Amino acid sequence: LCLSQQLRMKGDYVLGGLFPLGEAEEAGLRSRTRPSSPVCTRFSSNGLLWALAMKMAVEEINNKSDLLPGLRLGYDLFDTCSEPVVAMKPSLMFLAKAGSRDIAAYCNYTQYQPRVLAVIGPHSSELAMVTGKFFSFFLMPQVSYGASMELLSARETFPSFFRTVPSDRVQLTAAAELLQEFGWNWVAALGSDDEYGRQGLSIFSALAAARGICIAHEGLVPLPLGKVQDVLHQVNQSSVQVVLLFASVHAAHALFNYSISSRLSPKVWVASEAWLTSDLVMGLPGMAQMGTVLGFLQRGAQLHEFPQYVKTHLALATDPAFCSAQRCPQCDCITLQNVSAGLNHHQTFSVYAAVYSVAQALHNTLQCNASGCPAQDPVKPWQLLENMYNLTFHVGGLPLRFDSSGNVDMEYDLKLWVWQGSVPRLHDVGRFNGSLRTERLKIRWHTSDNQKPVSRCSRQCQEGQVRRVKGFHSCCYDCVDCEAGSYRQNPDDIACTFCGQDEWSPERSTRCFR
Amino acid sequence: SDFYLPGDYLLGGLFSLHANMKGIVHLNFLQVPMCKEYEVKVIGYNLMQAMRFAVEEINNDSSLLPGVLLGYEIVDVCYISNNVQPVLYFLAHEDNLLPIQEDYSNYSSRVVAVIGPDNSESVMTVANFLSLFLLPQITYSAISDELRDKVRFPALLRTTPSADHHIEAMVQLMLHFRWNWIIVLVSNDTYGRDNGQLLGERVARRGICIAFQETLPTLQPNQNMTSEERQRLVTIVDKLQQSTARVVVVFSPDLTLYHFFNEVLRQNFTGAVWIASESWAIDPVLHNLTELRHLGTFLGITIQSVPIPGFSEFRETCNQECDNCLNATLSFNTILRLSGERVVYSVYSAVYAVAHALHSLLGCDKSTCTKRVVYPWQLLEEIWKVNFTLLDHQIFFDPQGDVALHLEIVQWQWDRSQNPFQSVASYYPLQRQLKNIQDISWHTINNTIPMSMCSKRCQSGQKKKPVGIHVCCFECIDCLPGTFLNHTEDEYECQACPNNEWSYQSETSCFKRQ
Ligand SMILES: COC(=O)[C@H](Cc1ccccc1)NC(=O)[C@H](CC(=O)O)NCCCc1ccc(OC)c(O)c1
Repeated sequence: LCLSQQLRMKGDYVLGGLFPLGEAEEAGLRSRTRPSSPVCTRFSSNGLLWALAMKMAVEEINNKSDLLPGLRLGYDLFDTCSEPVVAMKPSLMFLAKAGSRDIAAYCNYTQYQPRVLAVIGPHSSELAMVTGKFFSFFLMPQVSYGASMELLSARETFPSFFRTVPSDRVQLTAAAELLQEFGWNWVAALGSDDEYGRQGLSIFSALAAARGICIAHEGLVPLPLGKVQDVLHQVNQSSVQVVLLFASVHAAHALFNYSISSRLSPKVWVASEAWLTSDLVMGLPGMAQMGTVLGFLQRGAQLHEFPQYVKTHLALATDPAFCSAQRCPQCDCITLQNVSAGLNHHQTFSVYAAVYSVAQALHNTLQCNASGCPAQDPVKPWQLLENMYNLTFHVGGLPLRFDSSGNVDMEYDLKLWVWQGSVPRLHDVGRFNGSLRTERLKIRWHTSDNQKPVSRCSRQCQEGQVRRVKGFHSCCYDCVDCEAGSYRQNPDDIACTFCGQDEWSPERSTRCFR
Repeated sequence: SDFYLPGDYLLGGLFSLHANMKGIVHLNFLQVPMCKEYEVKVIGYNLMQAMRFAVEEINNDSSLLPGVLLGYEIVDVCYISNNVQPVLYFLAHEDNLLPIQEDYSNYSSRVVAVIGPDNSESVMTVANFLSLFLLPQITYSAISDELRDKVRFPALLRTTPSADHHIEAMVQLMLHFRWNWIIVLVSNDTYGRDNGQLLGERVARRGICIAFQETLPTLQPNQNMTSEERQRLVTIVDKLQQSTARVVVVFSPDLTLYHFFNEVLRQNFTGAVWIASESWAIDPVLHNLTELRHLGTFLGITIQSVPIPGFSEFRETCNQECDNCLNATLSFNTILRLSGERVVYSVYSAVYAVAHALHSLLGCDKSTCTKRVVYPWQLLEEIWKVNFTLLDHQIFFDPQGDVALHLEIVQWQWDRSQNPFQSVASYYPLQRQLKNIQDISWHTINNTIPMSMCSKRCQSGQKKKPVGIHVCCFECIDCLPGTFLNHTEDEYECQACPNNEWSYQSETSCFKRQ
């Protein structure tokens, strides 16, 4: 094929783009001794599918007369290779002077102009923050199709970051809503020992405290086994039936490999998107024995025409005349059979939406009349950024909206792994949009009687009962009965006071009698 | 001018002369952030003067770099703000333009090495860029452990022990005095969260219990306190006042603590042991609040004092200026005189390390150096290999890029006639041991060691029963007749006497009687 050569085309305004087109080989994790970029020869299909989605979006934005009338919109895509070292070089290249290959260190920029209008940002959170420092210092719009990391919401440190996917807080608030609505006020929480899970645990702990949900136990599991044994042992010791597992895919696979080694006890697992959708964990045998698995996945429209688009272009990308029209190696050797599995990928929409949003934001910034834009000097990024904070844009339908936090208002579906045979069937059992609507009669539990499994504690007690706290935040009590032959002298205290030799009382009594 | 000195090879110097925890990170009206309006900090100017003194020595001493002028250019980096532009200014090719290339092996940067920022966040942000060019970076005061991953930060080295050793010093100090029940305060920023998590892990592993963890508001001394912040501080200090714990470990920037200690003074509080982390352990400004004498005793963790000769008298393009710095330092000069150079040694050793590495790279004899173009990656390559004695100490770089220097535990003193930060113990990171604890003075009535512990040690014949979540809390209960506490095997339960023997209450023995 001649396909790498298509990762660039000219336009009056240029969009930069970052994707994980390639990846390092394990022996390719070389200790650099001369300052040059790692050559990521190894291919990866997800990035190419996302890049094709961007090409399709830009093609549509050019075709429609209703947007940017009279202007041609171009793109310029680079590989990230999922590492800061590789990602930072094209990050610098984007902000180079228009018509030049240099980045300038001036102390004021009032009439500086970089070669790209805005950047479709990287997928992973680490790259998102690393490049966010740079892009938000210059006040250049960055719009990410991934990077759910909640830390990016901070406008004190990431003024120009936007994303077309919900952040972690929406999913975790949905999980808290699930626990609250089902009445499971007593739970345990686990996370992966990476910034993702370690931030998720903080968010969820604060949310649980705010809503009166009590956390029995907290822990983190390593990424690639003593701590795994400790974590599952403590979970079993905690006397809990509901466990949240906000873990990356490999950490979940490690924990569930340990569970495969011995299923010490079954429990209701509240999953997360990454685990809830990743094959290598879903393939583990007999997982129905673990107890039911629940979790929220965000729902958006498919790109219906995308598979035909990829078919068409991979057919076209070898015509001997069309080739006349190497930032990715091995991109030119690909065949549709290795690409097919990802044509239905849900995240492509988030790429598409991002492009449209930027286009819409430009259309508003130019104040284009639908018959043609007015004459102006080039729009600078910081002009576009000011308009973009309050932006409503259609994406084929389903109009979305950015707000001050940089997130989009989007809704979630509650998915249940209804186990049949060796296969978990993903079953919808409710929706969340800021309030939770549950179709409770449809879920069948792992417990034989199919009644709701119970995970709760008391926070109230007849006054004749002890008040020894329990739980990680001391949000539960034991209610143990005050002894006969004693009286409950202090409300809400621990102790009880005993009576005379001829003095008798019932249990839970506040008094004694002759 | 003060901030620039020409030479044949130039060092980039980054210090935080002005700081504000709420500073703006992005451009203001497309001019680079200007720090002159933030609060000036004395100790940062002291460290900058330390760098200038080191280069003065190296230029005077013909034994080390004969005929080679060593120059410097210094730029103010103000906490987070102004992170990016100084890096580009260091990397630009003398007309403030930096060309983008696929290879930088032959690129002559404006500086050959960077004496890096004092803040962990700034260190990581700058390292993200300097990793591309492999431009050697040495940081003198950034302690966060994240910096040990040389696959992540290949270009970065340090001249101060990592956070692990600080936490170890604190833990061993607390163990030596057999404290068991401690309070932790953090400043609601990443430094506090990092060190709090690390301390939690170490303490939990070592049998001490954190009774209490709490977050301070990010107040500022120049700014008027709001009612809500006042209520928050009142809540915090009330929590401390009513609790039994009296060891208080504080992780905070010094700016944040002024209002906190003023509020503590309003509360008529007394009797605590303040374990001060490095970020404030040696602050001259806080020390001059002489009323603090009534809040207990102040012990801080710091790097070992080494008396620099001659430096005491030496102390007598945007963002390269500070007007108030000298006026501020002039007042504190006496207090600074008594306080032996501590972090100044980190700066001094960093500059000397670069000097020796360059001397070796040129293959220079102590008669002449064959001058040649130096590319930063070669200087990094040589920096990794140095080993030399400096002022009765010795510096060489570990595999993790750290340098071994003695840590020191210091008590604040207010006599003003001698050293205000008395040495009381020293921690050797190579041996991982706290050593040679000297005569601390206490607020107690007859200098008997104070303590805070959850539960007093039980009498003989009394078994333990855990009170709650913390292992450190236990009730004492006497063994029943016919049972005894085999303390050699268990502490939480009493074993029955042989079938021919019996025991009293609260007894470890058994005897042959009915
Ligand atoms: C995010 O951390 C922090 O904000 C704090 C406090 C801080 C705020 C603003 C500017 C500097 C420091 N950092 C530290 O204490 C770092 C550890 C790390 O940052 O890894 N050790 C510095 C010890 C010598 C020191 C040098 C400069 C000083 O003022 C200009 C100063 O007071 C103390």
